[PDB]
Amino acid sequence: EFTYSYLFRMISHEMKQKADQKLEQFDITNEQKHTLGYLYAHQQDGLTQNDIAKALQRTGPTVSNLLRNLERKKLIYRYVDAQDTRRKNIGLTTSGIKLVEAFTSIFDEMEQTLVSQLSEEENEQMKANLTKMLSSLQ
Amino acid sequence: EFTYSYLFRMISHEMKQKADQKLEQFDITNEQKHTLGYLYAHQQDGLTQNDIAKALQRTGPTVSNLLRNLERKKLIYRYVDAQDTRRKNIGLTTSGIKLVEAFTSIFDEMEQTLVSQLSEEENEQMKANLTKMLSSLQ
Repeated sequence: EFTYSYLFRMISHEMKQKADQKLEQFDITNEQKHTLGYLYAHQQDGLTQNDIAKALQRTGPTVSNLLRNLERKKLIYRYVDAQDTRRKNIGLTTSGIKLVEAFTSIFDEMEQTLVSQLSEEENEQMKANLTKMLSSLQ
Repeated sequence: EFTYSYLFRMISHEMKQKADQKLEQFDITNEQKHTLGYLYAHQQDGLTQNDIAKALQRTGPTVSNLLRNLERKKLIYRYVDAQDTRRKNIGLTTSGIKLVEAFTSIFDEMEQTLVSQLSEEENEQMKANLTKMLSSLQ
Protein backbone atom coordinates (compact mmCIF):
# COMPACT_ATOMS: atom_id res chain seq x y z
CA GLU A 1 0.00 0.00 0.00
CA PHE A 2 2.46 2.61 1.27
CA THR A 3 6.23 2.54 1.20
CA TYR A 4 8.29 3.04 4.34
CA SER A 5 9.71 6.18 2.75
CA TYR A 6 6.17 7.59 2.51
CA LEU A 7 5.08 6.40 5.97
CA PHE A 8 8.08 7.84 7.79
CA ARG A 9 7.92 11.14 5.87
CA MET A 10 4.21 11.56 6.65
CA ILE A 11 4.69 10.56 10.29
CA SER A 12 7.49 13.15 10.60
CA HIS A 13 5.25 15.80 9.11
CA GLU A 14 2.22 14.88 11.22
CA MET A 15 4.19 14.66 14.47
CA LYS A 16 5.37 18.23 13.86
CA GLN A 17 1.82 19.34 13.02
CA LYS A 18 0.35 17.67 16.13
CA ALA A 19 3.00 19.19 18.40
CA ASP A 20 2.20 22.60 16.90
CA GLN A 21 -1.53 22.06 17.48
CA LYS A 22 -0.92 21.11 21.09
CA LEU A 23 1.34 24.14 21.58
CA GLU A 24 -1.37 26.37 20.15
CA GLN A 25 -3.69 25.10 22.92
CA PHE A 26 -1.46 27.19 25.23
CA ASP A 27 -1.97 30.10 22.75
CA ILE A 28 1.73 29.96 21.91
CA THR A 29 3.37 29.90 18.46
CA ASN A 30 6.62 28.10 17.63
CA GLU A 31 8.54 31.39 17.44
CA GLN A 32 7.10 32.39 20.81
CA LYS A 33 8.06 29.05 22.37
CA HIS A 34 11.62 29.46 21.15
CA THR A 35 11.75 32.98 22.57
CA LEU A 36 10.44 31.91 25.98
CA GLY A 37 12.81 28.93 25.98
CA TYR A 38 15.79 31.12 25.12
CA LEU A 39 15.01 33.41 28.07
CA TYR A 40 14.48 30.41 30.37
CA ALA A 41 17.92 29.06 29.55
CA HIS A 42 19.92 32.26 29.12
CA GLN A 43 18.50 35.12 31.23
CA GLN A 44 20.96 34.77 34.20
CA ASP A 45 23.11 37.76 33.26
CA GLY A 46 20.55 40.06 31.67
CA LEU A 47 19.52 39.93 27.99
CA THR A 48 18.56 42.80 25.73
CA GLN A 49 16.28 42.68 22.70
CA ASN A 50 19.38 42.85 20.51
CA ASP A 51 20.90 39.85 22.34
CA ILE A 52 17.68 37.89 21.70
CA ALA A 53 17.47 38.91 18.01
CA LYS A 54 21.08 37.84 17.46
CA ALA A 55 20.59 34.52 19.26
CA LEU A 56 17.36 33.65 17.43
CA GLN A 57 18.59 35.04 14.09
CA ARG A 58 15.48 37.20 13.68
CA THR A 59 15.01 40.89 12.88
CA GLY A 60 14.56 43.60 15.48
CA PRO A 61 10.93 44.13 14.46
CA THR A 62 10.15 40.43 14.78
CA VAL A 63 11.63 40.29 18.26
CA SER A 64 9.95 43.53 19.34
CA ASN A 65 6.56 42.20 18.21
CA LEU A 66 7.13 38.83 19.90
CA LEU A 67 8.08 40.44 23.19
CA ARG A 68 5.18 42.89 23.20
CA ASN A 69 2.77 40.00 22.62
CA LEU A 70 4.27 37.94 25.45
CA GLU A 71 4.43 40.88 27.82
CA ARG A 72 0.68 41.57 27.48
CA LYS A 73 0.19 38.08 28.91
CA LYS A 74 2.71 38.77 31.71
CA LEU A 75 5.02 36.00 30.51
CA ILE A 76 8.00 38.33 30.19
CA TYR A 77 9.05 41.50 32.05
CA ARG A 78 11.66 44.23 31.57
CA TYR A 79 14.05 46.13 33.84
CA VAL A 80 16.52 48.97 33.12
CA ASP A 81 20.21 48.04 33.08
CA ALA A 82 21.83 50.25 35.71
CA GLN A 83 25.22 50.40 33.94
CA ASP A 84 23.70 50.93 30.50
CA THR A 85 20.39 52.74 30.94
CA ARG A 86 19.89 53.02 27.20
CA ARG A 87 19.11 49.32 27.45
CA LYS A 88 16.42 47.23 29.03
CA ASN A 89 16.94 43.65 30.02
CA ILE A 90 14.18 41.13 29.24
CA GLY A 91 13.28 38.42 31.75
CA LEU A 92 10.91 35.48 31.92
CA THR A 93 8.29 35.81 34.70
CA THR A 94 7.35 33.21 37.29
CA SER A 95 4.25 32.41 35.19
CA GLY A 96 6.36 32.33 32.00
CA ILE A 97 8.66 29.74 33.62
CA LYS A 98 5.67 27.65 34.63
CA LEU A 99 4.30 27.82 31.11
CA VAL A 100 7.64 26.77 29.60
CA GLU A 101 7.72 23.83 32.08
CA ALA A 102 4.19 22.90 30.98
CA PHE A 103 5.31 22.58 27.32
CA THR A 104 6.99 19.27 28.19
CA SER A 105 3.47 17.78 28.46
CA ILE A 106 3.24 17.97 24.72
CA PHE A 107 5.96 15.41 23.98
CA ASP A 108 4.74 13.23 26.83
CA GLU A 109 1.09 13.24 25.81
CA MET A 110 2.01 12.52 22.20
CA GLU A 111 4.12 9.54 23.18
CA GLN A 112 1.39 8.15 25.43
CA THR A 113 -1.19 8.59 22.67
CA LEU A 114 0.99 6.51 20.29
CA VAL A 115 1.74 3.85 22.91
CA SER A 116 -1.97 3.54 23.68
CA GLN A 117 -2.63 2.43 20.09
CA LEU A 118 -1.01 -0.96 20.73
CA SER A 119 -0.82 -3.65 23.39
CA GLU A 120 2.34 -3.81 25.52
CA GLU A 121 3.62 -6.77 23.51
CA GLU A 122 2.86 -5.06 20.19
CA ASN A 123 4.71 -1.95 21.38
CA GLU A 124 7.75 -3.98 22.36
CA GLN A 125 7.67 -5.75 18.97
CA MET A 126 7.30 -2.49 17.10
CA LYS A 127 10.13 -0.77 18.98
CA ALA A 128 12.42 -3.78 18.52
CA ASN A 129 11.66 -3.79 14.79
CA LEU A 130 12.06 -0.01 14.47
CA THR A 131 15.41 -0.39 16.20
CA LYS A 132 16.45 -2.96 13.57
CA MET A 133 15.34 -0.61 10.80
CA LEU A 134 17.29 2.27 12.35
CA SER A 135 20.44 0.18 12.76
CA SER A 136 20.33 -0.79 9.04
CA LEU A 137 20.33 2.88 8.10
CA GLN A 138 23.35 3.80 10.22
CA GLU B 1 13.34 1.62 25.70
CA PHE B 2 13.32 4.60 23.34
CA THR B 3 10.23 6.67 22.61
CA TYR B 4 8.46 6.50 19.28
CA SER B 5 9.26 10.19 18.87
CA TYR B 6 12.98 9.38 19.10
CA LEU B 7 12.81 6.34 16.85
CA PHE B 8 10.73 8.03 14.14
CA ARG B 9 12.88 11.15 14.21
CA MET B 10 16.12 9.15 13.97
CA ILE B 11 14.81 6.89 11.22
CA SER B 12 13.79 9.93 9.20
CA HIS B 13 17.15 11.59 9.90
CA GLU B 14 19.14 8.52 8.85
CA MET B 15 16.94 7.93 5.80
CA LYS B 16 17.69 11.52 4.77
CA GLN B 17 21.45 11.08 5.18
CA LYS B 18 21.44 7.81 3.25
CA ALA B 19 19.27 9.20 0.47
CA ASP B 20 21.58 12.24 0.26
CA GLN B 21 24.56 9.93 0.00
CA LYS B 22 23.00 7.87 -2.76
CA LEU B 23 22.09 11.05 -4.61
CA GLU B 24 25.75 12.06 -4.86
CA GLN B 25 26.40 9.63 -7.70
CA PHE B 26 23.86 11.68 -9.69
CA ASP B 27 25.43 15.08 -8.91
CA ILE B 28 22.06 16.68 -7.98
CA THR B 29 20.58 18.38 -4.93
CA ASN B 30 17.36 17.26 -3.28
CA GLU B 31 15.60 20.30 -4.74
CA GLN B 32 16.85 19.36 -8.24
CA LYS B 33 15.74 15.75 -7.72
CA HIS B 34 12.24 16.97 -6.82
CA THR B 35 12.13 19.28 -9.82
CA LEU B 36 13.21 16.56 -12.26
CA GLY B 37 10.67 14.11 -10.85
CA TYR B 38 7.88 16.68 -11.02
CA LEU B 39 8.68 17.35 -14.69
CA TYR B 40 8.73 13.61 -15.36
CA ALA B 41 5.26 13.23 -13.92
CA HIS B 42 3.64 16.40 -15.27
CA GLN B 43 5.51 18.01 -18.20
CA GLN B 44 2.63 17.03 -20.53
CA ASP B 45 0.54 19.64 -18.72
CA GLY B 46 2.73 22.54 -19.86
CA LEU B 47 4.70 23.64 -16.82
CA THR B 48 6.20 27.06 -16.21
CA GLN B 49 8.79 28.19 -13.68
CA ASN B 50 5.93 29.48 -11.53
CA ASP B 51 4.11 26.13 -11.63
CA ILE B 52 7.32 24.46 -10.45
CA ALA B 53 7.94 26.99 -7.67
CA LYS B 54 4.39 26.47 -6.38
CA ALA B 55 4.66 22.68 -6.52
CA LEU B 56 8.03 22.76 -4.69
CA GLN B 57 6.97 25.51 -2.28
CA ARG B 58 10.24 27.36 -2.95
CA THR B 59 10.84 30.98 -3.96
CA GLY B 60 11.01 32.24 -7.53
CA PRO B 61 14.69 33.16 -7.57
CA THR B 62 15.70 29.80 -6.09
CA VAL B 63 13.72 27.93 -8.74
CA SER B 64 14.99 30.11 -11.62
CA ASN B 65 18.54 29.45 -10.51
CA LEU B 66 17.95 25.72 -10.17
CA LEU B 67 16.43 25.57 -13.67
CA ARG B 68 19.46 27.38 -15.16
CA ASN B 69 21.69 24.78 -13.49
CA LEU B 70 19.72 21.88 -14.96
CA GLU B 71 19.62 23.57 -18.36
CA ARG B 72 23.43 24.00 -18.47
CA LYS B 73 23.59 20.21 -17.99
CA LYS B 74 21.08 19.76 -20.83
CA LEU B 75 18.69 17.80 -18.58
CA ILE B 76 15.85 20.20 -19.39
CA TYR B 77 14.89 22.63 -22.14
CA ARG B 78 12.29 25.34 -22.59
CA TYR B 79 9.84 26.35 -25.29
CA VAL B 80 7.57 29.38 -25.61
CA ASP B 81 3.87 28.54 -25.37
CA ALA B 82 2.35 29.75 -28.68
CA GLN B 83 -1.08 30.09 -27.04
CA ASP B 84 0.40 32.35 -24.33
CA THR B 85 3.80 33.75 -25.17
CA ARG B 86 4.28 35.15 -21.67
CA ARG B 87 4.75 31.49 -20.65
CA LYS B 88 7.77 29.30 -21.33
CA ASN B 89 7.05 25.64 -20.81
CA ILE B 90 9.70 23.32 -19.37
CA GLY B 91 10.47 19.81 -20.63
CA LEU B 92 12.94 17.03 -19.86
CA THR B 93 15.51 16.13 -22.48
CA THR B 94 16.16 12.45 -23.17
CA SER B 95 19.06 12.56 -20.65
CA GLY B 96 16.67 14.11 -18.10
CA ILE B 97 14.25 11.20 -18.61
CA LYS B 98 17.11 8.69 -18.25
CA LEU B 99 18.43 10.37 -15.14
CA VAL B 100 15.00 10.30 -13.42
CA GLU B 101 14.64 6.62 -14.26
CA ALA B 102 18.15 5.95 -12.92
CA PHE B 103 17.66 7.66 -9.57
CA THR B 104 14.17 6.18 -9.23
CA SER B 105 15.74 2.72 -9.50
CA ILE B 106 18.28 3.54 -6.79
CA PHE B 107 15.63 4.86 -4.40
CA ASP B 108 13.38 1.87 -5.12
CA GLU B 109 16.35 -0.36 -4.24
CA MET B 110 16.82 1.57 -0.98
CA GLU B 111 13.18 0.88 -0.07
CA GLN B 112 13.54 -2.83 -0.84
CA THR B 113 16.70 -2.98 1.29
CA LEU B 114 14.73 -1.60 4.22
CA VAL B 115 11.94 -4.16 3.66
CA SER B 116 14.61 -6.89 3.66
CA GLN B 117 15.46 -6.10 7.34
CA LEU B 118 12.21 -7.67 8.58
CA SER B 119 10.32 -10.89 7.87
CA GLU B 120 7.12 -10.98 5.80
CA GLU B 121 4.94 -11.11 8.94
CA GLU B 122 7.01 -8.38 10.63
CA ASN B 123 6.63 -6.11 7.61
CA GLU B 124 2.88 -6.66 7.48
CA GLN B 125 2.55 -5.72 11.16
CA MET B 126 4.93 -2.78 10.86
CA LYS B 127 3.07 -1.24 7.90
CA ALA B 128 -0.27 -1.79 9.62
CA ASN B 129 0.92 -0.19 12.86
CA LEU B 130 2.59 2.76 11.15
CA THR B 131 -0.59 3.32 9.15
CA LYS B 132 -2.66 3.33 12.35
CA MET B 133 -0.28 5.71 14.09
CA LEU B 134 -0.22 8.07 11.13
CA SER B 135 -4.03 8.01 11.37
CA SER B 136 -3.98 8.76 15.10
CA LEU B 137 -1.96 11.91 14.40
CA GLN B 138 -4.43 13.07 11.73
